[PDB]
Amino acid sequence: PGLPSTEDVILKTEQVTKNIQELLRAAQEFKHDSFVPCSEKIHLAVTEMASLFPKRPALEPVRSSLRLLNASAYRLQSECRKTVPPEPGAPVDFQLLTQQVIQCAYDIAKAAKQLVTITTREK
Amino acid sequence: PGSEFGHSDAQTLAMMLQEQLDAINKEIRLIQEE
Repeated sequence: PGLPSTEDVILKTEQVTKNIQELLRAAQEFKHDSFVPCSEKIHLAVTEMASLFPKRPALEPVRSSLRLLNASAYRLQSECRKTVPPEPGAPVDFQLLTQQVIQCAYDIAKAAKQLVTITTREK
Repeated sequence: PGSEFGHSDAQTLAMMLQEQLDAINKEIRLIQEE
């Protein structure tokens, strides 16, 4: 296993951005109930993109960008679980929540972009 | 490391996220033209 094709990276990146775009829409339209399923679709898209790369990447920038990608997806998943408290309707700071959620998506997109750039420059 | 955003509001964050997404689409477009 080596570096994936630019076409494959673009395909998985577009799935990530599409799902992030839907999350941003949910935040803006106050679909706070949609945060968990959105994050799951994002987390899945992230896993598939990460799987394009070797289990142990040789390139230092791939290692770094994958770390950011994976950590931010996990962080997002952690944040979105607050939209489904065990007691339905429990107090939640939706301003703080939305802020944290968008921060996570920002870094996911950031990492995804870096991976696109890395892949293209090696072709 | 992860990005530091301090106490940025959702409005500012949404803008920067959208800018990030726009940059990705623009880069992909540039790649598919060469």
